[PDB]
Amino acid sequence: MHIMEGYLPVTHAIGWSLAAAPFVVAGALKIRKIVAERPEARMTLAAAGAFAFVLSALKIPSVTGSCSHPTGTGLGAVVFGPSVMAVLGVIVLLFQALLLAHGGLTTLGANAFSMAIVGPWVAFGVYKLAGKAGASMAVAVFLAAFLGDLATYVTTSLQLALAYPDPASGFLGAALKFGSVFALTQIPLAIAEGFLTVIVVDALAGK
Amino acid sequence: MTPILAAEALTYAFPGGVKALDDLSLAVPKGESLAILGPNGAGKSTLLLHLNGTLRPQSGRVLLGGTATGHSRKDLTGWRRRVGLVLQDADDQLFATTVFEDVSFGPLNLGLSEAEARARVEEALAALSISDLRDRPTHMLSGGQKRRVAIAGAVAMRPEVLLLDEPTAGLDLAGTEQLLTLLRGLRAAGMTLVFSTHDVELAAALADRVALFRTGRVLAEGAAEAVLSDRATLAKVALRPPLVIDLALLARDHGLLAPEAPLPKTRDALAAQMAGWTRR
Amino acid sequence: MTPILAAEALTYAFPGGVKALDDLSLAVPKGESLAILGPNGAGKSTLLLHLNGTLRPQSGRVLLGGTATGHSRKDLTGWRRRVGLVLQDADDQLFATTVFEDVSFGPLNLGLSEAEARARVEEALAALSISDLRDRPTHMLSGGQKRRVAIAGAVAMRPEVLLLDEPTAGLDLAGTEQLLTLLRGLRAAGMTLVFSTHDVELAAALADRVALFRTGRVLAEGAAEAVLSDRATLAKVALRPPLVIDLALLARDHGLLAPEAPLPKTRDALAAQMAGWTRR
Amino acid sequence: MSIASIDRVAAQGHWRSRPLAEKSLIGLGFLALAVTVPPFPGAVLVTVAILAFTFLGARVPLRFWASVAVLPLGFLTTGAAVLLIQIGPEGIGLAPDGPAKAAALVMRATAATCCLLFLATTTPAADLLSGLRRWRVPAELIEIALLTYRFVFILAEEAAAMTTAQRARLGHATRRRWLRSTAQVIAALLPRALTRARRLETGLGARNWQGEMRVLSTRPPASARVLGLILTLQAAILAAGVL
Repeated sequence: MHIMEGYLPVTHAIGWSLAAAPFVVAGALKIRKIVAERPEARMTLAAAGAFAFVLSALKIPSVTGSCSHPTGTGLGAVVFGPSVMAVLGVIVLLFQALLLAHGGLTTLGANAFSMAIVGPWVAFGVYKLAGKAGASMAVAVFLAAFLGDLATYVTTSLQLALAYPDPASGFLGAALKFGSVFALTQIPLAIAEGFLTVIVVDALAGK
Repeated sequence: MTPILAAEALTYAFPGGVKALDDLSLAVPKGESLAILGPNGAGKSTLLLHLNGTLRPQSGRVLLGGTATGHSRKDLTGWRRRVGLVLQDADDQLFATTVFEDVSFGPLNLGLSEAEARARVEEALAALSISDLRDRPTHMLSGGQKRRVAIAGAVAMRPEVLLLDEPTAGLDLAGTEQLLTLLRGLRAAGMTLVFSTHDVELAAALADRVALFRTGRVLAEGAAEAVLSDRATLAKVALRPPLVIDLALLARDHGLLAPEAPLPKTRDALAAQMAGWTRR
Repeated sequence: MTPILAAEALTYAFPGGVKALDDLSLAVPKGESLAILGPNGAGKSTLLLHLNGTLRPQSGRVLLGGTATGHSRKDLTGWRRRVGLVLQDADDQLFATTVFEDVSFGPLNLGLSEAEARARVEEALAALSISDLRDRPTHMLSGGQKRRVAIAGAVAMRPEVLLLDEPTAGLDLAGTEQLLTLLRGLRAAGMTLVFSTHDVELAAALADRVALFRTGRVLAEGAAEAVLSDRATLAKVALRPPLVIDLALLARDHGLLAPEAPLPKTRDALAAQMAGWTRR
Repeated sequence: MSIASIDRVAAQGHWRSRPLAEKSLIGLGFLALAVTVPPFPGAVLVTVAILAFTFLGARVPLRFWASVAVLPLGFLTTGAAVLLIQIGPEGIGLAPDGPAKAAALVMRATAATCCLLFLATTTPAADLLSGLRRWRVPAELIEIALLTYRFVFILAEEAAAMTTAQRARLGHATRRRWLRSTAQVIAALLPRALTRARRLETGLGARNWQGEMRVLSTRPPASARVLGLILTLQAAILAAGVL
């Protein structure tokens, strides 16, 4: 999933932190706006982030023969639409680093960019496009979670490629390399996550 | 081999450290109700999680028909089919918007068709006298009825043994008396209940057998009247006897009761024998 | 002596429609313990939420010191400075992260300085014997320890009145006795305690005065002695006397205990009367 | 459960009370080194440095540390081998400086992962979030962060108890049932989190204001003395490794 700690050199690490910062500051500012208007949004924002974290820690069987934890990219994006996500994404990532060993602090930045930012941005575009093109709620949500996921895995695989261009083939070469090897685990993940988040939105509407 | 459920030499430490269960043995006779009495932090809830395969011990085993249970999924299915679990907080158990939907979960999971399952649900709601709640969204139910929907979901799978974790927690008197009614009703239909608690008066009102718990160990075990009359052993887990039983035992020493006589345990039985008492 | 706290004609209905509080009047004399006794769903908790300014009623008023309370943010501060509230589920008022930090919260919200806040926290932790817990993370606390952290949190502001919603809920005997000791201590330093419970045993141990509550109404009110023996009036709020007095009144029905005298209140006094019984 | 694992070690640990600024310059200082200093002399210095403090300084249970220090190993061997393999014109073979770059990635990465593991096992996340106070990060963003961390453990146990219930019935029999079972827990968790937030709103009101959540810690200040000591042991290692 995430790029582990110190897997990325300082120049790329800072670079991604700079590239994520404008979006992160955007969402930070929206939050401070709603919090002044509605002080209790402290609580409800903290609930939304803690929810995002605990589900990312739950147990999901894959399509393939692995075992995985959902990556609530699509869900958060469809339930807590995206600016806010860029901000709680940073928070969820931090705790995944400090609580589960999953993240990375120097790579938080690289990770912030893809899962938080990019992950939500594709999921949300895809949510609204499918809907307006006639997709039912269940199918829209499935394309949101599946393509959102797929996108973080593409972003991650490029960032690695940018960092480790292969000697023979160039960035293109490493992109194909990181991409094909992480496909073994992630596309079954992206599909199962798709199945998963559909059943949630369904249940949620029911409630 | 007569016990329907048994724990033997159960040892469990969370992968933290303390022994939640410490060389524990406990036996449940078929058709009887077993109170596992003991103070808070004695690992009672941890014991219930072993009795349905939720947790595996590090050492020891759980026996069902007199036969040891396994941990294959084929075994765990047959294990949980026979031993159902009711958590303390109903909000940890219900997920469906609709009541019928939630009580359906168990039976559908077994492999029942839909008519058979619907039938099960109808039997389950009946047994908890909430058949009228059948189509209410679960979230707008009072605490008590949420508690009945939770049990309904468990009895719908028709287990041989029903485990109830702190079943009266939060209930007032009427609620405790009503819950008790449905519990006896379940047992009168042949089920085995095990409830854990730390209320000795609840133990007096509902238990056939009582097992005293202290720090993951059974301190005493037997007929409720035997255990709940042991003023000294109850004392060692920071408890006292149930006042009816305590007084009923003083009546037996002072001779107001017969040597033969069982021993009342309830206001009903206490008062009935106060009808043959006569000074003052 | 004007009541230190009072309800006059309180009426409150949820935006559903039903009335939670129904033309309610209640006075709290300074320094005494007042139990609000009654079954689940009588709106006892709703009443507590008025008495600290959390809820505004449709009709009636809450009187502080003899003065009608207002709703300026300045007014509401002194209302909370002077009337503290402890909810049933301590987790609904700990946002915490550590015990010291959580208890610091109140003082800081009263416009107090850090040095004053830090001193208030020490007094509070001391008064509830959780000073060693000063740095325990709040999620890693027992249920009982969480209720003691929540009270420490309220008493760090120095209220005249402490409102406690179902304060013994979930506690074992030992836990109940410790809390009783600590509560009695607070009453001893001149603090006024008002608590709601469906447990007549809590009222028996801690209350000077008792108010019977049903369906948004105070049905009766008087000295703890008077109310807790009123088998007849307790019957109408679906309660029974504390178990000792009830069995003692069970002895009285069958004539074993003379009437117009000496109801046993402690258990040992009740045993003492068994010596006169003989048999028939 | 597994959520609270690392969190209790840093809660119950020998260095729990040591000043945040000292711990966090060890962790974030060496961490900064591990990513900047060239691997061989550089990363090895840090690794033994931080492994000292994790065992010389705090005394983190090593069996525990092992359990936490492994998962990275798995994601890691993968990268190493990808660095080792080359792709292009003729196709797929062995890269020139494969073992050179694979070894360098493994070294830089395990060193950084030891720094991170230092913070996580000696200093609680909440304390670190607080440490964001002296950076410029706004108070409401820290507050949301602290309260999230608090909501995590309440929700984690609710998630746990909910997965038990599902299991108690037969929610985990077939893989099909299992995926859907986890899904129902998720969807039922969210209303529980939101009602938790509303209820807290009421509860915090009993003590004056809900929002704006200022709390007093009991963290000790350390010493410009050992921070003097730490600050260029990290410039000691810094250049002995850049040569």
